[PDB]
Amino acid sequence: MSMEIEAPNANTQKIRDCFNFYDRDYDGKIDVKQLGTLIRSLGCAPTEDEVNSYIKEFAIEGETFQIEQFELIMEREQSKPDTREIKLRKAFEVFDQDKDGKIKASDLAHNLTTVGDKMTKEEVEKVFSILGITMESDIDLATFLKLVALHHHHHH
Ligand SMILES: [Ca+2]
Ligand SMILES: [Ca+2]
Repeated sequence: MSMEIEAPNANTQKIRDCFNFYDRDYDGKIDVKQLGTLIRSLGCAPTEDEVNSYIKEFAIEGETFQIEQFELIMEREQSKPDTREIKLRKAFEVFDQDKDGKIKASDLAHNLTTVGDKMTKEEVEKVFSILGITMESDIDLATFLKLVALHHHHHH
């Protein structure tokens, strides 16, 4: 019984796809093995530990019933991009929603303000040292690497 809830469709649909994929049997029930069948077919995660981690965190589990479907419903979320991928991206995402782990020079210092690091001529100065890219160059995974790896500061 819905109650005026738009919500995303791209993900909501994905779950149904993978769900009916293995549930095609039409048994009406779901086991702990079926939930992994999907990820095992496409190879989403490396080991069941991943899916089991999030799922287990949900609450509890058993042998087989039907509620197992939650695995997919949450999978679409747990699988989504988050701080888990990058630390810096986390601070940016807080302000710049468009943040996708990489942005130009404009958005770079734009979302940076969120991280509370104050990326000045210094930050960029070194960026061209390790990353080997000028200030007029968008940042990427490699960028966060040379940064997180650098490990510097001067505020305390
Ligand atoms: Ca089934
Ligand atoms: Ca962006």
